[PDB]
Amino acid sequence: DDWEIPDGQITVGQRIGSGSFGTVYKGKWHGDVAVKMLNVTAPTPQQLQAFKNEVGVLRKTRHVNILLFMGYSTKPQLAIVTQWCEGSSLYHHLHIIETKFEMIKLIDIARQTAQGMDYLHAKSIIHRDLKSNNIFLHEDLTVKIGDFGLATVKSGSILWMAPEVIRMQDKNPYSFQSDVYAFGIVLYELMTGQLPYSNINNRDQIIFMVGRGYLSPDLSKVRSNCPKAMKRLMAECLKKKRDERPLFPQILASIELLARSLPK
Repeated sequence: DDWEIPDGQITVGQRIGSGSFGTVYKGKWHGDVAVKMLNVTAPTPQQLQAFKNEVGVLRKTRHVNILLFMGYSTKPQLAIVTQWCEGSSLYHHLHIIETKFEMIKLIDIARQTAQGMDYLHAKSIIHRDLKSNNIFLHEDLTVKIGDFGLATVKSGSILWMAPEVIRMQDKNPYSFQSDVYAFGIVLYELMTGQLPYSNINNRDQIIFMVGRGYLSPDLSKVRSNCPKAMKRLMAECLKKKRDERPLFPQILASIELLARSLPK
């Protein structure tokens, strides 16, 4: 009980990243940890909610494929301490340093990610921001899903937004199915090694057309050595029509049955 780190025990160092929901630092609390803070001297009303919420969602997670939550702090300043990922984002590997994993290390990263996402959904959580940027490859052999800022229990990163979400249909577009779509865009970059719509350089247009249904991820460019069972699954997770995407349990089983009869 109480994951409120006793006061004045955390110590932040280098500055990793940031955004609009706080800036991330690399601190130290019983070893290396990633500390997410809110420096604005006085926590505004709405912000104190971004906090209480996230922390509230994180503490419900205890799974090997979810970034381990260790504790939160308030006194010095609002902070969320999580383990320190010793590696890099699936993004960074694929699109910045262009790492070349075998088709086994890929079908695995897929398996693991879906393993954790299946977990979050059972606990009835919706991520709402799964990207190849929030998936870190810990120790270069462990998938850690992270960034639960927008997670719920029922951001110019539009490349992973299901169409029903971009089109901001009504007021509750998000759903397990929306997450299954973002999982779809990741299998995509795992299999193609590239981001979608790389040939279009206008956000408004991509956003528009993708929600309108005119534009869609080119499937004809998945590796030669990509199992047919997989390419077929990828397209199912990308279905333009929300209610036809499989849920994770199914996705998990597939990625697994298509994992045995590989071969070598």
